[PDB]
Amino acid sequence: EPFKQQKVEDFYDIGEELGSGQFAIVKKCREKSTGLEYAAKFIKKRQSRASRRGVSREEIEREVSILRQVLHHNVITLHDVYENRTDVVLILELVSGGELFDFLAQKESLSEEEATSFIKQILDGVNYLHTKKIAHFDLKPENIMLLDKNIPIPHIKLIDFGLAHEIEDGVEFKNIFGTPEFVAPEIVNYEPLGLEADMWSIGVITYILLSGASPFLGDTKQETLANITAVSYDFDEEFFSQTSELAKDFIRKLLVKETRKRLTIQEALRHPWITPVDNQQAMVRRESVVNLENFRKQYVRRR
Amino acid sequence: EPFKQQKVEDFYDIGEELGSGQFAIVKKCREKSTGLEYAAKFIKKRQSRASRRGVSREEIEREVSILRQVLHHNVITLHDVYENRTDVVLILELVSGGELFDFLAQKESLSEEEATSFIKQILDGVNYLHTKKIAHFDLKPENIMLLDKNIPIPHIKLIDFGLAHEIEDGVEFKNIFGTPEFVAPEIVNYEPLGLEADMWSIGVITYILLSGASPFLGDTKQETLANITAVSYDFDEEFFSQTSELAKDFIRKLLVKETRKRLTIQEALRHPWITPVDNQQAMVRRESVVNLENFRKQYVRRRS
Repeated sequence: EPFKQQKVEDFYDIGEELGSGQFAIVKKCREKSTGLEYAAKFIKKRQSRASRRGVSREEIEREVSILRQVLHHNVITLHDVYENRTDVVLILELVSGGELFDFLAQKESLSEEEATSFIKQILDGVNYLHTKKIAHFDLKPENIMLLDKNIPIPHIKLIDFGLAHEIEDGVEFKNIFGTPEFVAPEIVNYEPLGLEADMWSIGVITYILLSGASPFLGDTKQETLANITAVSYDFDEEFFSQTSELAKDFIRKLLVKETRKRLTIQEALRHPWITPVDNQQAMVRRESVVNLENFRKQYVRRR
Repeated sequence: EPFKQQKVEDFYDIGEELGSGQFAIVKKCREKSTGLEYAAKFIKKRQSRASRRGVSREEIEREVSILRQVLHHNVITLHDVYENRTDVVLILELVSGGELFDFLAQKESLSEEEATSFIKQILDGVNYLHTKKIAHFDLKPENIMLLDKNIPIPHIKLIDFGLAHEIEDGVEFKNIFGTPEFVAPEIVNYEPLGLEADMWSIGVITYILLSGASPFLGDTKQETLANITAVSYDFDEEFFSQTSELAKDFIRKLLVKETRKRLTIQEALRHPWITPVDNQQAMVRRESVVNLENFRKQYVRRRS
């Protein structure tokens, strides 16, 4: 249901480089007819199967197909799609506010109430996807972006659907991918996959946001994978001394091997840490603080 | 048992770039004291754990540790190891004859006998490693190099020990890594690992050498992995019509899920396709022919 076969330079003014990854190169641009600004993600095509360099026809078509389905305020949106010999270039919504974790590291101070405000935006985006039977499959702090950095409470935008995949019911889908720090046990063990995996990733992102520490990350990839498979973590009191039991329960109910016993997105929204029932839960959440001292320490180390 | 802490440029004249990967950049260089030529692999260090960019202290130390054990004509050899704020640089034997598969694609013609000549060199290298309880863990056509391209029968050198690991006996090793096209089922399934894995790789490498095709490679990674785990392949007669049964038996005994029932390096070397026992096995091997037609076709598609 296809791609524009024109030259993207005819219709857009490409300029500054925004941030290249391993397979794509993102650049700011400007539609000519309107003057509006977008991002332009130049994905590099593959050549024949098993060129290490590039991305396959099938997997670009998949990402573009999912992007078209996806209309939500907490999820990036696709404007147009061109292609040529070398690249397929996507004209995406310009999200120029930086990472979430970046903005949070700037923070003078940050309570668990303020923290859940950002978590909730994420849960809303992920709820929209999961309602449309889509699994992002690459939930991590790099892919959690801000539209405008200079707002009191900025607007989260989930990005990068390179690993996303529609889930059907009778159909199985097994594959190994992602960043080891943030993958569920079913990825590592090459077990059937679904929407559940995103809920694991959320439990991890939460853990790092509050404490600055990461639950399963070892010295080496080897260890990391052994930790995930064994579900070996703990709330080390050095970082989690100012963290609520509500917050810890949320994380603990997400970081669960059995996919069926793990929280759904609908259950995570209804969890009391995200949606307090009484006043005393609301106040515990207001008086609990994110560990920004240790969160800055670890976020600096990622550069 | 450490790294030189001096500036590598003081002692070596670095020059032309030779072939950067993702974590390392390799450059031709020249020892100043001797005038001799080496390859200098500049490995980029990590910063703190999970920087996607870099290589960890522990994993550089392991590569260097395995490199210092490794003395064989069919295996690259480590000369020196400097380091600095940014990189650990290894001074490795210069291997400048290109990949094996590249040389073979230049071939006028190539019989199974001539092919096993190169396969033997590979098995000899691998045997040496496996005798020293080392697993390469990254056997593939890119890491099978030639020393001098312009010789009738060139000299194979296994390279890149970035994934290599010493296998003990009681000790278990489980990890996920490598190139999907060439990993054994135990990698994919996160099952305990050892020397066997390399042998599966050799089976895949042989398969491609002979036919130009690849046994498990699918359209997407998803399919490739399913194919490995299911051990789903076949000898499509379009590519294997001029391939001997001996050749097909060797491959078939290596591409086996069960690690115990798979061929060991010693069993591979003794296999009749490698080591005939009568004259008629020898003749079948001379008269059977590598499919350079299809081999070139695919090897071209892997380019730039």
